[PDB]
Amino acid sequence: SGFRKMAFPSGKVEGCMVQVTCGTTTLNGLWLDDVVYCPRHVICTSEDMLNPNYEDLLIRKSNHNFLVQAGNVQLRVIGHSMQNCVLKLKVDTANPKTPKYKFVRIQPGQTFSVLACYNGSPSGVYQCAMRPNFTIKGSFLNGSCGSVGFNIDYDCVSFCYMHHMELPTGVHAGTDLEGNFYGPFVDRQTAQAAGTDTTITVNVLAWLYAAVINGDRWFLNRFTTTLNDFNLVAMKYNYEPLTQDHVDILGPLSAQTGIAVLDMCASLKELLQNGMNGRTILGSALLEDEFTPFDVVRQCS
Amino acid sequence: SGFRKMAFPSGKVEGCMVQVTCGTTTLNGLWLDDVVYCPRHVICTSEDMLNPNYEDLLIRKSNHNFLVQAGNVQLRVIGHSMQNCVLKLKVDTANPKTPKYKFVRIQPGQTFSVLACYNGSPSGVYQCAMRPNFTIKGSFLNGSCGSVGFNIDYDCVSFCYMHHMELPTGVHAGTDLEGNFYGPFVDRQTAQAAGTDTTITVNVLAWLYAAVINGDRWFLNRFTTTLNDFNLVAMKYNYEPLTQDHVDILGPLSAQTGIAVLDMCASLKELLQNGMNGRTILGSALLEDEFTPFDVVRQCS
Ligand SMILES: [Au+]
Ligand SMILES: [Au+]
Ligand SMILES: [Au+]
Ligand SMILES: [Au+]
Repeated sequence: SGFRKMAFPSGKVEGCMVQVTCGTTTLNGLWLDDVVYCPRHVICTSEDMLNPNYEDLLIRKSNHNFLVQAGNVQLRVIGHSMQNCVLKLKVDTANPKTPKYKFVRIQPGQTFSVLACYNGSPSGVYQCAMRPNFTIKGSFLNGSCGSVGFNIDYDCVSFCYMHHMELPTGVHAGTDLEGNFYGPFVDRQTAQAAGTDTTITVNVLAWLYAAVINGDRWFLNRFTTTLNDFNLVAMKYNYEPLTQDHVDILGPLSAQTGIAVLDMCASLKELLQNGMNGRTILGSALLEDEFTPFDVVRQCS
Repeated sequence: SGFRKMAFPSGKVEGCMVQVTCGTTTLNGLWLDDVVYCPRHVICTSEDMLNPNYEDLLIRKSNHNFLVQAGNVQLRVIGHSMQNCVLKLKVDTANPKTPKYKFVRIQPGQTFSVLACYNGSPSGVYQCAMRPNFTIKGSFLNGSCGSVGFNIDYDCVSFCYMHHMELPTGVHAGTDLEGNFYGPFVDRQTAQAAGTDTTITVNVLAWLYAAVINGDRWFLNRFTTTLNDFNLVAMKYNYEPLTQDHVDILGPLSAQTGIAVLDMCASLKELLQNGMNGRTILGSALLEDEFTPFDVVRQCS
């Protein structure tokens, strides 16, 4: 038993982490097959980030202006293009540690594991979720740009995130592996702000379902509610409207615990309305919303 | 910026995770050089765990009774011995993915990263700390025995934990890599109980120091205190007595933030005496004690 914030094993991705330098800037790259992926703001200076015309800056860059390093082996670049907000550096030698992988754009509320990197070397790994306002609450210091977020489906590595920005509000923003930012963020140093961060309601319910299987049951009450009436309370506390799809995904958890998803929403309703009285659930004194319904069945099975 | 519960990259240890089967029981092993390490309760049945005479059970086991598997390559065992509560299975072929490593017995309060494993395959990775009562609060389902806890010092892998037991109270107990249990626990299914779990006071202070560098400062007050007077309050709330050594280890954090460690203990004193008023610190609604003073400088640098 036991329940803990878990991240996928990062070994498959450590073999793809290289260091990319362009002029004076250094960041991390992702080395799959004979291409290296990295944020396109590597071709920028600190003054450039004020307002960078990225195409004009790329006019000045040649193939030898990109120093890709994989430890003590230097990669030779033989082609470079700009796909949205990433740079596709084509190299002459394919990565021998390339795993089975796809490029996936995850949905809001979904989770992924992040491998924090600096100068192409892995530093740590932690679990992260895409907030409804398309930001993430991570750990990213200077030089962490190019670090990736991924999911591991048995053999496949579903890359979904690449770090680009830290907003002046403390949170982080980034793109998928095709270069498209998550949310209305640009790779430019300006005054950007994410929306009102809401809570992934379907994720809170799955976390409460994990608490029942572990022994934490004090929050179980004797009430029920309706999907509409629970959405009125959810909307009041800045929670995501719970849909019928969310109800179905919680099906296996509802069947295994014997607690209907509407009874669980009634217990969550009272937690939102009465707080926690100073108690904890699964070692947390607040409601955790960074475990998907699949994350709970992954650890409980 | 940002602060998150981080674990070391697990790739170096995934290359050492094999599957060990003895008769009907299956668990995980650790493959370094030409030896495989695993819990000695692999030679036990479910009835045996009631009260197992381990030496007598090992009399009946031969070298071929140990099936070590590393994916689709079977390892040939040519020697087996019992070191305390682990089994040293000597194999004829050395692990090519062996990293630089030592066997370390960590102190109470220290942290390490755990790679959860089942049938020799890695499942996830999470950060864990050795509680003062020598238990850990982890995620361990059936078949997770043999999973390891480790620290990565640049190149070296400091293995420190191997999982053995889940106590009837929900927590987990295990041994170092030399076979000695952490705490007064035996590898037998009986009524074992850890002591009164206290809080790693030096770790809470380092976490509060990390909060200052990130923007969370509301808990900063205008008080100071003495080491003795703070220990009276700490002892009341089941906290670890803070020593002068703890004060020195917090030195770099105290100097970088400009806040003396006794002023920080005064702020922590009021949090223990006034609670949190419903606020949070670094996204947590309670006091986190599973970040060492070195874990904070590791992420902030
Ligand atoms: Au960066
Ligand atoms: Au695939
Ligand atoms: Au086990
Ligand atoms: Au070493």
